[PDB]
Amino acid sequence: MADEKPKEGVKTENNDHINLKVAGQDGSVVQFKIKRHTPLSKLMKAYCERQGLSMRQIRFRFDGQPINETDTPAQLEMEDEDTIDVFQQQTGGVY
Amino acid sequence: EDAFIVISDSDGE
Repeated sequence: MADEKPKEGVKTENNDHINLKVAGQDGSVVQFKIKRHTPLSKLMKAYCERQGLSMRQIRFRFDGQPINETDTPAQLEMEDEDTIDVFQQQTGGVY
Repeated sequence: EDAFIVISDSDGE
């Protein structure tokens, strides 16, 4: 005989997901989908690696401000499907 | 084709 039972209409171990880009000004891009607390640096390390560059040689921005190694889609107050920007730097050389 | 990476941040044995 069948071992059947109805299951209760709650699912407490869910979380929220959000879709973020990381985009360079060479038009180079990665789509990601992360939980609303997941750190943005995990996305920005992987971008920087597939480009081959040192994370040191680059700045990052969103909605008018910098991103830190700990900012989250909660911390920045982000709505879904947005873009993070990446940027180069130009110190040294002949003055 | 590979412009896609999937990421979360809680881990344990």
